[PDB]
Amino acid sequence: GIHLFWDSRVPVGLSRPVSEELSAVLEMPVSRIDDGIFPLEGFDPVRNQYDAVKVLLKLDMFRRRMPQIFKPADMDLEFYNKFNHLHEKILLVTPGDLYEPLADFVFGLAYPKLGVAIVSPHRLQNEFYGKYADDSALIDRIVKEGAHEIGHLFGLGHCDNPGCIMYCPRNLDELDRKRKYFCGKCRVQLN
Ligand SMILES: [Fe+3]
Ligand SMILES: [Zn+2]
Repeated sequence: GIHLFWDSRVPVGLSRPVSEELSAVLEMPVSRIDDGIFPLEGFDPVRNQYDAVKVLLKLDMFRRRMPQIFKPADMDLEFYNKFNHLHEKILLVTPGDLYEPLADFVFGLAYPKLGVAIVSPHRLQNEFYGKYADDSALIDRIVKEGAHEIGHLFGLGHCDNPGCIMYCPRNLDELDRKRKYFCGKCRVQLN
């Protein structure tokens, strides 16, 4: 299953549309959790950013500890304990600004081996750039970078086609040029 864990500090009114467009572009059912925060880990005071690798490990631990949330009713509890990362993929939508060791920042990150991914609207929001709110733009961006990260969870790498969801954006302008679209090469792999 695919679970959108929407940190409620991100405007929860955007939750449902993001969930529905993620589901359409992935062509897969996506369940929405948007009634709670996910306190982040691995904060770096000099950077003023959070280590996304640590958050992702914490996310796996949370899933394993929370059968009552993520385990399908028809799934044995012991099977879930061993295999939750194969079956219940999670995308965390967090307000925190993210980095990884090799990068000044990231819009998101995936840990394919543990079936967990993360996207941060912190640099996707118009407001980060001193521009007025634009809910549709923010939905567009989260969907595109969210489907990207989730694609990784299914084994896809970065794509060369700049309009494809799997393309890796260097900046916000490149991200906005991506379309809600998996190219031919990527759809075959994703299937
Ligand atoms: Fe592609
Ligand atoms: Zn990527």
